[PDB]
Amino acid sequence: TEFLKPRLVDIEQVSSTHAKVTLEPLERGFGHTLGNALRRILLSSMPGC
Amino acid sequence: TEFLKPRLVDIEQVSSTHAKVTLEPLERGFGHTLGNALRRILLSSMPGCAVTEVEIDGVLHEYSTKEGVQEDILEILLNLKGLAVRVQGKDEVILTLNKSGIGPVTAADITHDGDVEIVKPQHVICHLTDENASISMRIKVQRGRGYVPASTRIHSEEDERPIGRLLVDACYSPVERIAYNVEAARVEQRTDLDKLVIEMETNGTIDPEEAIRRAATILAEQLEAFVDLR
Amino acid sequence: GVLKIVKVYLAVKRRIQPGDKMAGRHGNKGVISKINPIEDMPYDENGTPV
Repeated sequence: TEFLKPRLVDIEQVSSTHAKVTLEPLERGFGHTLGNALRRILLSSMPGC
Repeated sequence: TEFLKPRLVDIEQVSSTHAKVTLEPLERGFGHTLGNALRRILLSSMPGCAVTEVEIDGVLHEYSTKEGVQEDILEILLNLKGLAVRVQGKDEVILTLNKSGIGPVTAADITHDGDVEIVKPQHVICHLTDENASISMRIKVQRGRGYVPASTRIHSEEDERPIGRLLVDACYSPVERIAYNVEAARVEQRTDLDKLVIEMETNGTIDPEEAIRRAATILAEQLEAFVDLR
Repeated sequence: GVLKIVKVYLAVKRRIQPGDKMAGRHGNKGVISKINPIEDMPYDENGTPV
C-alpha cells in the first residue's frame, strides 16, 4: 500500500447556489470511483424538507 | 438523518479462489453505490505478490532455448507470472529451484522458505525431457500492487545491471474477477432494504474478508480529503 | 575493399498501444485510440469484462 491521497485544491464558488470544485491528484480510476459514489449520495440520499 | 450501517453477514468460501460475500442490511440505493465503488478499487488497488526477476544458470536471454527442456525460456517465464505465492513476513523473497530427471517440474519442486507458501503446488513451470538434464534457477518474488511491466521497470533504477537477470510482467493484483449482485433482503418489515452479495474470484491466498477490509480502507482514506479538508 | 563484417541481431518485444492498426477478417479496419483500465470496461451480469 502506497496510499496516494488527494487534496482539495480549488473551490470556485461561482454563486452560493452553484460551486465548482477541482480535486487532485487522484490515483487512476479513483476519479470515477469517488465521482459517481458521491454523486449518488448527493442526489438520492442528502436529506431535507 | 436515519443512518443505518451494514454488517458483514456471510462469507461462503466456495473455493480458495472463488468466494461469495453477502452483506446486509443496506439502505435503498447504497447497494449499487457501494457495490460499484468497491468493485473498482477491488480490481485495481489491491496488493499481492508476483515474480519480478528470474535467473536461470546457462541462460543469457529469454529468447534462447535450453537443452533437455520442451519449453522455451519465454514460455517458462509466462508460467512464473501465473505462479501463486504467499509471503507472510518479508515483502521480497528469492526462492531457489533445483530439479533434474524426466519430470514435469511443478511448483512444489521449489525449496519453500519458512514464511513462503506455494498455493498451487501442482502448478506447471517446465517439462524436463532428457533425464541427464538439470535445471537451476532463482525466482525473485516481490510484493506490490496492480500491473508493473518490465518495460516500465527497465527505465527507472538500473544501478546494478547484471547480465542474466530476466525481467517479465508480474500482475501483483490478486483479483481475477468481481461482480456484485443485489437481491431482496426480507429483514423485519422494511422490504426495500436489500443485500450486497459480492462474488470474488482471486488467485491464490489473498483472503476474501481481508481484501474487502483493505478495499473499504482505501475508500475511507480518500474520503478523508473531502471530510477533513472541507 | 571489405576486410571484415560484423552482424548484430537485436530482438525487440513490442506490446500493443494507441496508433497500432487492428482488424477482423471481414475488412473491418481500426486504429487503437485508447487502452482502458479493466475497471472501466463494460462487463456482463456474470462479472466478466469485455
